Amino acid sequence: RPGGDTIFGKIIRKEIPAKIIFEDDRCLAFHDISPQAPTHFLVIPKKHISQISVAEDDDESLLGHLMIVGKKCAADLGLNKGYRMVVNEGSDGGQSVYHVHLHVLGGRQMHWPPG
Amino acid sequence: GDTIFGKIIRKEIPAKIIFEDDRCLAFHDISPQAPTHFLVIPKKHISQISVAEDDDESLLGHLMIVGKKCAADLGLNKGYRMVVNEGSDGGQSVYHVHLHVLGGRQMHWPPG
Ligand SMILES: Nc1nc2c(ncn2[C@@H]2O[C@H](COP(=O)(O)O)[C@@H](O)[C@H]2O)c(=O)[nH]1
Repeated sequence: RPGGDTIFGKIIRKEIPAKIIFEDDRCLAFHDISPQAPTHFLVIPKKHISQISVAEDDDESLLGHLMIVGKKCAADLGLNKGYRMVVNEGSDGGQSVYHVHLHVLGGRQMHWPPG
Repeated sequence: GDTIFGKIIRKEIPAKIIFEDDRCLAFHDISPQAPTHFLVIPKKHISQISVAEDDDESLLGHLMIVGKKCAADLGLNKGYRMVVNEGSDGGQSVYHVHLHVLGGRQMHWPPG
C-alpha cells in the first residue's frame, strides 16, 4: 500500500479518518488529534519518509512545500497573530510517528524555549 | 529593513559559523536553549515565513536539508527539534526567516 502503514500512511489512503484542511498531490494538511494550542495541525508528505534525518537531497522542494502549505493553511485558518512550525526528529526530538510531518501551532502566545 | 542577521550574513559582526553556501548560512544561536542550538537562515531577506513566495519552496527545503546535515555533523544522533517562528504569537525574535535546530537534551511537549 503506497505510503506505508503508519497512522499517517493510513490517513493518506483514507483508511482512518482525519479532519483534512488541504490536500494536493504532494502533501496533506489535517488537524492534530491531541492539540497543544487552540489551532494545531500537521502537514505531511504523501511520499513516505520516516524522519528528516533520512530525507534525500532531492526532497528539498517537497520539504519546502510543507512549509508553504503550512503558512497558507495558517492564513486560511485566521492565525493572523502568528504561529510556530515544528519538526520533531527522533527520540530527543520527541518524535512518535515515523512519517515526516510539520506541526503548525497557533491561536495563543507560544513560549520560549520551544520545549 | 535590515536586521542583525543581515549583519551576520555580511560578516559585519561575528557569529560562530557552522556552514555556508551560496544561499544560506548556519551558525550557533547566541542565546542557546539546548546544549546544541543553531540557526539556518537564507541569504535572501525573507522577513517571515508568512510572506514566503511559492518560488522559495526549494530554498526553504534547502534550509531543512542543511539543518539536518549540520545536526549530524554536530553529533545529534539521538534527534533534535526544528522550529520556525512566525509573528508575535510565534515568538519570532528577528524578522529574517530562520530555522532553529535544537538538540543534545530531551525536547519536551508542548513545544512552548
Ligand atoms: N489527526 C491525528 N493525529 C494523530 C493521530 N495519531 C497521532 N497523531 C498526532 O501526530 C503527532 C505526531 O507527531 P510527533 O510526536 O511524531 O512529532 C502528535 O501530535 C499526535 O497527536 C491520529 O490518529 N490522528
